[PDB]
Amino acid sequence: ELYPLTSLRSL
Amino acid sequence: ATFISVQLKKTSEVDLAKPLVKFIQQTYPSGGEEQAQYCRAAEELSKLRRAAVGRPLDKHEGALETLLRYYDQICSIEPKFPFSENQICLTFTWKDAFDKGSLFGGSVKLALASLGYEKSCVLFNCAALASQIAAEQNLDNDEGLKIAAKHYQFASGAFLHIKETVLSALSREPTVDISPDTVGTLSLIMLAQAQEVFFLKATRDKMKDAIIAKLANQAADYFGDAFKQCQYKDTLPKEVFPVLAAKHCIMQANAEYHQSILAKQQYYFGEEIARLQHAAELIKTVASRYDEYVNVKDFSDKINRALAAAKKDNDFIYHDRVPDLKDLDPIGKATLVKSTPVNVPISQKFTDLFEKMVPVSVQQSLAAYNQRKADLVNRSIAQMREATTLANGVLASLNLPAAIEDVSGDTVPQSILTKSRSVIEQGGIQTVDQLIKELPELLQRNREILDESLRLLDEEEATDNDLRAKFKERWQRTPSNELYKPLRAEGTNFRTVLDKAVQADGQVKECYQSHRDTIVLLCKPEPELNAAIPSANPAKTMQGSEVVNVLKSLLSNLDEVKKEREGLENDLKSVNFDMTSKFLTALAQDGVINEEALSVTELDRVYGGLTTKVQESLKKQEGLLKNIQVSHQEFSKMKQSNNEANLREEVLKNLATAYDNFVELVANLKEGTKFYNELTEILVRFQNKCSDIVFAR
Repeated sequence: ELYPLTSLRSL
Repeated sequence: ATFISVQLKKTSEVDLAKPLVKFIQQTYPSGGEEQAQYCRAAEELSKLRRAAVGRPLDKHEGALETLLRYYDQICSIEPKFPFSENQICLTFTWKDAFDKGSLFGGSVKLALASLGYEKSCVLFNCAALASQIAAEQNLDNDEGLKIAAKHYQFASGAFLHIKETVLSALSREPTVDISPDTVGTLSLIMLAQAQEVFFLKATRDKMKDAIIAKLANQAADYFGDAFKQCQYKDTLPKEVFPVLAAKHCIMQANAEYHQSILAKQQYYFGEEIARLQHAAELIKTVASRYDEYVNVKDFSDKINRALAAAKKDNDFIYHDRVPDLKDLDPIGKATLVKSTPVNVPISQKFTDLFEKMVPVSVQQSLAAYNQRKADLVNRSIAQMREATTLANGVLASLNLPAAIEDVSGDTVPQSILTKSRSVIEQGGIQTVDQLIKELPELLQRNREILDESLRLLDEEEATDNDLRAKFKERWQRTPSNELYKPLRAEGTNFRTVLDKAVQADGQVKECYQSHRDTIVLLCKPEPELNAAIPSANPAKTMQGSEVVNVLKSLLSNLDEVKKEREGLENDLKSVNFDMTSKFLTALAQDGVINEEALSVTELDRVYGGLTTKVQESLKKQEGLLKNIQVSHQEFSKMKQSNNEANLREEVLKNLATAYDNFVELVANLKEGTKFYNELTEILVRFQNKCSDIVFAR
């Protein structure tokens, strides 16, 4: 994972 | 004339509306319709509880239906808002009905955080009110009988559903009034009194003495069992006990008086007298010990009249012997009565205000389906990219497909030329340079917002602290500090997201400047680029060698494989199955939803076609790569190594490595861009959550 789209989409 | 009834339980009023509204909104799109009718109804639910429970006052099927309306709504709501997931602080408070506990007080309360308690009390109140409407009926009249018989049976049944419900629902020790034993005795009292009524109907309609005796006997059985249940547990109001005793006796005496007319009809004169004598006794005793609670005169006069006449007729005429009671055959029993099952809706004209709201049993199932879909789809994407990355890298490290399109060492191998024109079309180096340039600016734009926001909170807090300092009295509200910690914790979170993004920017910058110069080469016009590639003499027997055509067809097929991964990833992404209905079904037909196994099978019908191919892609790659490196290593043993074509060699491999990097960088760059753009979205909302909370406070 490069940019944290995980952290991003959950918020 | 006096029937037992039960008094309602008292509750304190609570705010239903607003602890529900908190969930309602935190679950749906704020400001939309799927929330419009859900706040309008929750307030109308709070209203309804008020009219149902807020005053022990009204006393007819006006106020009963309201209570039944309320029970039905309170039951319809449990499979929504997570009650069974204790976090809602809706705490319901009821008082004992009887002023009873298992200690010598004068009242006791119990407040509990459970809808199960709430519903047990409402039903008890439905039953009690019904008992009161029944005890008021004019029993000389047919609507009177009909309504008493229906309400008592209703009450009996409501009390019994409580007996079978309380312990599993309420997770505590209940007040005495709603305990299984109490509510089991109340149920039987109501059943008894329902028989009493059917006996009174049969009497009024002048039915056969055979029938009437048996109905009365049955009532007597019912009151007896209730009396017994009362004998070693004093948990009901003090008047219940004597009244059950008298009604038991009166019922026995009624049974005997009817059975005695039947015997007279069959010319058993001794029997008639024996049964009359037993009735006189029961009534004599009742009159003297339970006067307070009964009037038994007419009955007693009628018994005595029958007895004197029967004894006259016997003593003079018939001369029949009077048996002892023990030798008399049992009078039979006939019940005409049942506990009414409780099955919502128990109210007339019922409509579920929140019918539209989706069961929590589905939300959790629907959200947890996603996290298995995601895990399956991303997983598969990642495998495929990880594979294409690895193949392209291996190909580069062996100068393929360049080496075999390399007729002399004179021109630009077709593949390199294709990749070049491909780079130039996508904008060339300017498109990577412009995205590098704007990246620090999207970073900075997001920092600005996070900071402008938290500074709002800081400024407002500085002055709130000063107002508390200088106007102690005049200024007292919970300090800003406490109100703000929720937002501030989102704050330090966002900060962490930013720190990871910067590090990510770090990787892209270092890669970008580590690969710039070669990319710039690749983007030059065809001859300019040809001039910059070193020339070589070809190893000329590369005419139509078998190792060449083998490699060629193998590359055509490795190509095939990787161009197919693009359309796989797109079908993996462009489809989905709405699962709500499948859950809705499994809930209606079966008991609960088990999504675990229900999703695994649907994820297989939906994605199996593609997950199969994704695996068949990897193994086909592994296959193709194993016997490409062995086919290469042999190819190289045919084309010698000197300085002039080693030079051509590296430039070529490095131009292919350059193509991969340009393509990868564009993709990392656009991902950074999209991320920083979605993040601005999230942060603008946060900026507004901050200003709204400073404008209210």
